[PDB]
Amino acid sequence: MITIKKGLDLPIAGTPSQVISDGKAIKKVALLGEEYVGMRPTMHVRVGDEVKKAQILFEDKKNPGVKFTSPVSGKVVEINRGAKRVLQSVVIEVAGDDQVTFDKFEANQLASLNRDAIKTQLVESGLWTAFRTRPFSKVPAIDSTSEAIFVTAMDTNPLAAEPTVVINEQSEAFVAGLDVLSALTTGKVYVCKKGTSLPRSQQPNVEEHVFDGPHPAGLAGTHMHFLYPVSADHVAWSINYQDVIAVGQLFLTGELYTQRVVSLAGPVVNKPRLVRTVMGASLEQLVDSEIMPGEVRIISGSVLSGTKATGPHAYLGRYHLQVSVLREGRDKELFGWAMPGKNKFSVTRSFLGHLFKGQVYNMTTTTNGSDRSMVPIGNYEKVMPLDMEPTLLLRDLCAGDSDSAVRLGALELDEEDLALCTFVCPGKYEYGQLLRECLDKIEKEG
Amino acid sequence: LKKSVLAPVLDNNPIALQVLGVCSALAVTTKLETAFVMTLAVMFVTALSNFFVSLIRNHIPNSVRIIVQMAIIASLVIVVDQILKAYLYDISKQLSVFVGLIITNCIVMGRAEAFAMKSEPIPSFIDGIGNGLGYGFVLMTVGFFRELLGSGKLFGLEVLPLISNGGWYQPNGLMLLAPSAFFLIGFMIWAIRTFKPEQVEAKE
Amino acid sequence: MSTIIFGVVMFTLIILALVLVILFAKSKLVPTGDITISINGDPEKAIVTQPGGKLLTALAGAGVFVSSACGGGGSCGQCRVKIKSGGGDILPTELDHISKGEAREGERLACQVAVKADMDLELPEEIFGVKKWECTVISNDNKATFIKELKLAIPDGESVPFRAGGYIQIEAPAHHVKYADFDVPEKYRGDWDKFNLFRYESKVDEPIIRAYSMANYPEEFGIIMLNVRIATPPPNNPNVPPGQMSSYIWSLKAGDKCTISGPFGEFFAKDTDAEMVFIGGGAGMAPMRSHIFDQLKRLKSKRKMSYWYGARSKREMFYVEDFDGLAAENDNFVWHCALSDPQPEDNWTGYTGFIHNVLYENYLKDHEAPEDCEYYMCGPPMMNAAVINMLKNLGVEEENILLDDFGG
Amino acid sequence: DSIKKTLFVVIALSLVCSIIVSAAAVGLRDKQKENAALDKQSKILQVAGIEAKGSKQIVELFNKSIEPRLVDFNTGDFVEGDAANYDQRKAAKEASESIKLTAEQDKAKIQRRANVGVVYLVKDGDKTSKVILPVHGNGLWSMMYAFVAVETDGNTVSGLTYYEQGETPGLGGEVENPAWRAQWVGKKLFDENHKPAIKIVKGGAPQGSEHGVDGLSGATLTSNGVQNTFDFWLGDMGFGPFLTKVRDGGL
Amino acid sequence: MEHYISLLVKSIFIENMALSFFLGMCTFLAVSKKVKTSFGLGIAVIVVLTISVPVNNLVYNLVLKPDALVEGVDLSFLNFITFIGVIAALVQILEMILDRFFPPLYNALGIFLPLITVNCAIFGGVSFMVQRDYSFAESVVYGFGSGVGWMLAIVALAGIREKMKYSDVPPGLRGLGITFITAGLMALGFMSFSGVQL
Amino acid sequence: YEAAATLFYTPGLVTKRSSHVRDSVDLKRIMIMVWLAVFPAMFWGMYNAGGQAIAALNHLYSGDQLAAIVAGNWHYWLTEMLGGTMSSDAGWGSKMLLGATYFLPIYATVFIVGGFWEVLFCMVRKHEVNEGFFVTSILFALIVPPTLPLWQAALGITFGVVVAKEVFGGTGRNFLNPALAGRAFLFFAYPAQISGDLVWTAADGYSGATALSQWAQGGAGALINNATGQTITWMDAFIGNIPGSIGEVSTLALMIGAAFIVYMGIASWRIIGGVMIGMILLSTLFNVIGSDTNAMFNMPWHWHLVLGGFAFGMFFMATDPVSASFTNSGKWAYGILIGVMCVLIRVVNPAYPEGMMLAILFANLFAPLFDHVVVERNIKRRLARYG
Ligand SMILES: Cc1cc2nc3c(=O)[nH]c(=O)nc-3n(C[C@H](O)[C@H](O)[C@H](O)COP(=O)(O)OP(=O)(O)OC[C@H]3O[C@@H](n4cnc5c(N)ncnc54)[C@H](O)[C@@H]3O)c2cc1C
Ligand SMILES: Cc1cc2nc3c(=O)[nH]c(=O)nc-3n(C[C@H](O)[C@H](O)[C@H](O)COP(=O)(O)O)c2cc1C
Ligand SMILES: Cc1cc2nc3c(=O)[nH]c(=O)nc-3n(C[C@H](O)[C@H](O)[C@H](O)COP(=O)(O)O)c2cc1C
Ligand SMILES: Cc1cc2nc3c(=O)[nH]c(=O)nc-3n(C[C@H](O)[C@H](O)[C@H](O)CO)c2cc1C
Ligand code: FES
Ligand code: FES
Ligand SMILES: [Ca+2]
Repeated sequence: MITIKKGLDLPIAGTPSQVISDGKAIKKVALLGEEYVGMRPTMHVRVGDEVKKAQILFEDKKNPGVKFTSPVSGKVVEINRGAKRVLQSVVIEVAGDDQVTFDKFEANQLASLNRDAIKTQLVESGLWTAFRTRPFSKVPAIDSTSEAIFVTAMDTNPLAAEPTVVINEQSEAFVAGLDVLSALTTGKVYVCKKGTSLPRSQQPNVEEHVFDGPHPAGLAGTHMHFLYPVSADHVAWSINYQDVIAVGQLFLTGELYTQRVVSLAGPVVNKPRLVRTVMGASLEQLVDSEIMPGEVRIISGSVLSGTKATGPHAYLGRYHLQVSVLREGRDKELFGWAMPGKNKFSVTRSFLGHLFKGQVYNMTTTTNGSDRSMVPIGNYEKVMPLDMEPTLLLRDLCAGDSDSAVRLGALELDEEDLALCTFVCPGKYEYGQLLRECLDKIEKEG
Repeated sequence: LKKSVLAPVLDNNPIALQVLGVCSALAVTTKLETAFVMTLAVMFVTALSNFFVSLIRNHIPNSVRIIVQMAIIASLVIVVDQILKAYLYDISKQLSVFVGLIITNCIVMGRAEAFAMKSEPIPSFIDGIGNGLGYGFVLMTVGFFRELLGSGKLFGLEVLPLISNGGWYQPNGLMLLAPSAFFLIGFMIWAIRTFKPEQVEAKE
Repeated sequence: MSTIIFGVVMFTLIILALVLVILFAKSKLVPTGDITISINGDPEKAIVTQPGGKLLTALAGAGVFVSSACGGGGSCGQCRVKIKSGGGDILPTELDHISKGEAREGERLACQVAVKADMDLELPEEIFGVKKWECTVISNDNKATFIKELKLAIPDGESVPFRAGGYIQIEAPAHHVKYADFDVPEKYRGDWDKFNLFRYESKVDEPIIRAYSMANYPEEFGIIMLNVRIATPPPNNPNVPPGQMSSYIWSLKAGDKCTISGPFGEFFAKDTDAEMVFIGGGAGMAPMRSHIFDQLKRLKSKRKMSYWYGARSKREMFYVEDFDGLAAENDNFVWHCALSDPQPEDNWTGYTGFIHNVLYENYLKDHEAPEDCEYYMCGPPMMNAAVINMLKNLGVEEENILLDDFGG
Repeated sequence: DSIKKTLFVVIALSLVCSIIVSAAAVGLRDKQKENAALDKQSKILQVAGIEAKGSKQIVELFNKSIEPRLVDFNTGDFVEGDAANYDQRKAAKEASESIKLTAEQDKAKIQRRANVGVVYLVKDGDKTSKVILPVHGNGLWSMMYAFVAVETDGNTVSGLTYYEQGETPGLGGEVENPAWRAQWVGKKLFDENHKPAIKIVKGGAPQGSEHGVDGLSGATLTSNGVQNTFDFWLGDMGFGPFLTKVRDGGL
Repeated sequence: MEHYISLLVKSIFIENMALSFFLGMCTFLAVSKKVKTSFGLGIAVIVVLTISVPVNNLVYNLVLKPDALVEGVDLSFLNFITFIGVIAALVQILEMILDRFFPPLYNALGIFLPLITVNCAIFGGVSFMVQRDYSFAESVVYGFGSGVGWMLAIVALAGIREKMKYSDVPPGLRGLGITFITAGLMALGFMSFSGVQL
Repeated sequence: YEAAATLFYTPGLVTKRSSHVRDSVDLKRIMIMVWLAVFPAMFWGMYNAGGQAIAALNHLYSGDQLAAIVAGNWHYWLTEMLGGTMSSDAGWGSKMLLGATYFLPIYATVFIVGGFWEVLFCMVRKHEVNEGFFVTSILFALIVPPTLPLWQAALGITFGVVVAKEVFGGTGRNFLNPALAGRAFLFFAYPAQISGDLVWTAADGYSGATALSQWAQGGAGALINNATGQTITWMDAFIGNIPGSIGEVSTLALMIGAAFIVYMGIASWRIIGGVMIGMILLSTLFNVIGSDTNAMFNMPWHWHLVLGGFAFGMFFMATDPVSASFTNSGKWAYGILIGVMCVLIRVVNPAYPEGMMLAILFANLFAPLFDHVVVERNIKRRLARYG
């Protein structure tokens, strides 16, 4: 329905063959600590303690009431802490199947459940941590209520799992989740999907809008900027579709639903495909026997925006649905920058690669060139379909200004939205951290 | 003794720390002696205006104090212009309007208001002499460079033999234009700030 | 001569015509009326100001001595005043000190406000509220080498209303004090004779005021006790003038009369159920001894206490007869002390070195509830700088650490 | 009271300031006018060639030798008037005392012309040796003025000094260069057909030419300004009839 | 009317006060922090110059020109004080009239008026006008052109210094030095029109 | 040398932060590609200067005076020693060598002095000595007349690098075109050496006006080449046989060089389109109005395109990424402005016979105002919540 013109697709080899196959056994699950932006934990477990599924692990100091639950039952083994004793990951060892049961419901009553009961059930089950507000991408406080729940039912990240295949196996659960969201929203529920067909909710609160085009069309930021512009005085909530499935199954069966479907793909994957696992799964265990020999890098989340998961961070993120493995490169090539490379990709037409339409590249992690001052040759303006001024906004963010950025429109953005901007930067900057610091300052000053 | 005379020379120079009073300094320095005459005029006018204002500060009509200082400064400036026209006609021809610009000059108005209005006449006169010296320093040491590199002359005395007279130096014609004075003042204040680090401004 | 008189009369007529127009503009168009302001909504008293008068000047003339030390220029920022009605033109100077946290209600700066209309104020009751007590000195004994414990009694046996951690202000008139008359016992004569502080002398010609925290918890009625250190010149520049008010306090002897002005305070203790950790050094004993006695004798709190003090030697230590008894009486309170460099005469058998090193090794290194506890810090700045640095290194937020630097 | 006190002090200050400033301004008018006359006299004497130094010497030499007059442009004959205190600039500025030129004839681009003109005769005895004609015309960046010292014959130039111009120094402001000013001696103004013969030759003129003069290197626009100035003020619209009368005699 | 438009264009670009005659730089450099502040002070300067020059031409043609009021007496030595006083009073009256009658218009210009009531730029314009001997309408057009040219200069410099938020100025030159340097380059750029015959 | 490794090699770093994949483009590639696009223009400029020198010499002199001239000046005897010929039948190789003996010293001096200033500043400020200077040096070497004394070029490049680029903080921080600041310092400091008739044709004793100055004096019929007496045709003035500066003589070579960078996305086509449309509109308006004294009023747009420095300016020099406007509408307006200013200065200013550089210096000031206006309108549209 809405056509995005400016945008960039990433032709990186090793697309996942969209056939669900049962993934390898997993024995360690964990919760990351850094990605829950603005959360300082108050611990509730100690090394050696035994917990069950959906049991409380810790709570948030500056966001009271919210409880983060243990994905699987077992025994706590490792509590890693980094510099300044900041929490990194709470490691749970898989053992047994004990859990905690919750109230059940029928399908018909789902559309008329009370907001207070829904909030209490979601918070106690721990699934409430799925919602990310805008601005500031923070988990919503237990009492607030928005006017639009954005259900991201489409994915356009590189090597991303196809949502249609995953949803078509859980149609009843998706219907239940949409009914619950329509009862909770206090307003409208926008579900953004491609041209294909998805299971339908009968409530009149649910609106279906269709986006078409390159990568920036599959993000809550773009959905919101095009359908319900977020401001400092008008907040909206975003939730990925598998969390909707989990909500539906939770309200239908009375127990937490911890399954996941992630796309294990990349340049150095022997056989890319969809695998079935539990959130927080140890990528070290999951990637066994699926990788070619050589130095490699495990990335939770897409190659555009992800976390270098080696060590305490080697665990699948809460808000991530894909695993990308790509080959590391440390070769200093003579005349590499001036070599008219056939295999050197560029959105700019400055290389012979763009002549061969449809080519697939064997990408690496090298950063061509080094850090230099940004010279706006006109690259940011090709990859921002939003009605924002990219060249001015990026200079403003780099200058450290805060109120000017807020006026310019830095509120709608997020960490993952500037991924293309840092991807195309001639100066090889990283804008995610700059935007995060600016948003932190804006939130802290008032 | 006379520490107040040398106090405003560098610590609080009116065009280095303060910004007031550059309209003359921007365009009267095309020659050295015109700037010298302007500096002497500023000294005399500032000193006498501070003297008289501090004399009359007790019975001031505070509602029109600005008008009263402007009246006294006009009475001084018109007399100065008359004397310059009568005895220094050749120099007064070059100055033209800028000798009349002294009436509105920010340094003299600010020193009449801030210090003369609330101070004893002798300190008022001494402070006027001091800031006149501080202003004349930058006038002399901008005019020196401008005249030397625009005509190879000083006070009309020729130093570098010009090409047109069979010498070896060619006059850089940019020094007769304003941007040369702008750049000279900028590099000068950079030198002053790097040799007196205490005046460095913050990033914000 | 004809030109001279003609020019003179035309000059006079011109300036008179100009000034009459200016006066007509400034007298027939501007309100020329007095302005009325209200200090608070509830009281009926209203302060009369002028359209051309500044708010700070008007308050000073009316006698409302709001916080101010410069009168303008943004040097201090103490002139911030709460309002409930006023103009929307916020000056850049006001905005420099007023962030968006205060811009929601739009409070202004007193030295930058001109009352052009009938606005209202919302000043705190204390803005116009303070007290005073002519306190007779009972004793000024020496408990440390460089610290005198002054003891003051409020007349009529009226205990001042204050909270543990407050500070009084003491006024000192112009006087000259030699250091020859100070009473220091033979125990502390070691350092003074070596450094020869007796040859100094103070010189104060104008009244001054300073702040000093109480050393007594409120249930001790009718006693104002402090721990005042000497503000001696540093051993690097002996020619600098010495401490003005500190020389005055040390000069105060038993039986003399002194004046104090009202209980103040901002360095308080939070009302929670979390562990309290007190860390002390130097003359920071006066504030801490107040709270520990407060939570143990007034509130009878059951929470976990711990107090840590650093000292140069065993002759700099005091008050522990109360502290040892407090630890003996109560199980919640456990105290420890450490000396920087001990002397062979003390026969010290205990913790040594800097206090931040001591508290880390013994307690914080093996603690299992890091950050979960509150800390109270007061003393010399370098002790303060080290402790905040390590507490940040152990990962504690700024809300839990609550320090009190004695004027930098 | 307050208002009366303010009025009284303001009036008193106005009176004292007025009297001092008026005395100061009245005292020096004669000296200022003398200085202006001295400047003009020095320029004219340097044009003529009579050496002079110092105010008194300049004054006595000018009063002994030079003798200002007035000339009517239309008929080229002397008129009666205060030749000493004439102001051709303001006379041309006045709408009543100056005609308006047309775009066809205004070669010099001055667009106005005073109705009465001024010259400066040089006299050594009863006779006349030189006649000096003030001329002006538009250059490139500003107005330009000069005196041209014509011999008593009516065709020979004996000097030229550009006493007011604003061209770029070194490149266009070469008009004051003595090596260029001395180039005008011996040259002639009118040909054998009494037509304007002065011509600035681009690229340099042959030495000892009848009516040539070297152009300003890299300054052809200022050269054209000078050429237009002379070609206009030596035509019939300018000093033409007066120079014809000089050639006839009676000077 | 070719003459009025030509004079407007001349007073706008060919004779820009702040970058061809170089006056008013104390305020020019200090106010240049904000684009909006510079625009407001520029509108104040132009609205001042709409009336500062015409009334001065009236006064000069009426009572100050040589032998204008009585034959044989010249009164040209009072021009300095008469000009400064007249401009000051005539802008004070306008400011107070706007404040009393149109507060919405006054808030846009009264912030800068008490500080620029007397300045270098207005006096320079008045003196140059008196030197050039305009008429009443030509004076009005000259003021309305020169003021807008000054406003254009200050607005452009403010925009440049706003764009300077990205530059790494050396510590010694931070602030005043870099302002003077960039004003120099701005004048270098503005030197283009100096030769136009109009 | 050790420092040559930083140029001949890639850094070989790995993505440390979140965005693990980066594009292959970089500042070194951009600047080197621009430095490799003016090569046709410069390789034609050398030959053109050589041909003009040969034509002027063999028109002015003949016989033994040729030997007298070549023995005195150094370029001619250097060419003869290297194996060329000064006769009327000089081959293209000899013409190119004679042009090179003029172009190369200026480039070497500019490079050495500018590199000295760059290295000193970047060593004091401890920054990484970056690229960009390769473009600046070659541009300032290409926009100067052939017979510039070397010290004037050194002073010009010192000004344009220190007072305009380095003092602001280096590449990406400046706001005025550095090469143009240096050229303007030279232009307003020594006008006798960068303007007139004696400078453009690199000969001894040859004075002749160039193509633009002739039209202002005598209309289209005055476009005559004094060296041979043949009228200058549009094909000549477009293929680059005119006597002019050393860089912009050949519009065709400039277009061939600029096509690759424009197609490469390095130079924004919006600026070029704005310049073209502004120049066309102003030329058409002036032509329609017409005049009977200022004959430049009737020069059509197609005659305006190839004359002077318009081609070089618009293609390689107005398209500076760091000084131009940043928003797209700002770029369009900026191109319009420089085109209009160039035509206006060309037509209605008699002192200067060309104004592309002055137009660029003027519009560099007003580009940020354009971007601010556009961004303020965008902010208004955003506060309206519908965008
Ligand atoms: C809320 C609060 C509570 C406080 N509680 C206490 C308390 O309980 N006990 C306590 O001891 N203090 C306390 N203080 C600190 C208080 O400021 C003391 O009065 C302090 O010791 C200053 O002493 P003074 O006024 O005698 O010396 P000051 O005159 O204020 O300063 C003297 C010091 O400055 C140096 N000095 C003086 N003149 C110069 C000069 N021209 N150049 C350089 N150096 C110079 C001297 O060498 C000496 O070190 C408290 C402060 C606050 C704000
Ligand atoms: C800064 C500058 C100032 C100039 N000033 C003048 C000048 O005042 N008078 C003049 O005739 N030419 C001046 N010129 C040169 C002319 O503008 C023009 O370029 C040249 O004279 C035309 O060639 P030609 O005079 O040899 O025919 C100046 C040139 C420049 C660059
Ligand atoms: C980008 C650029 C800008 C130029 N700007 C000017 C200028 O402003 N003034 C000038 O006299 N010559 C300028 N020139 C040089 C002219 O193109 C030319 O050399 C000279 O002006 C005479 O022009 P002509 O040879 O086309 O007749 C510039 C050249 C270039 C390449
Ligand atoms: C397409 C392009 C054109 C450039 N043009 C110029 C130019 O005309 N002058 C210059 O000094 N630098 C030029 N540069 C170099 C650089 O961008 C410029 O100097 C910056 O403003 C940094 O000083 C150019 C660079 C590119 C990529
Ligand atoms: S700016 Fe010139 S005197 Fe104030
Ligand atoms: S009282 Fe200090 S800034 Fe106002
Ligand atoms: Ca004139």
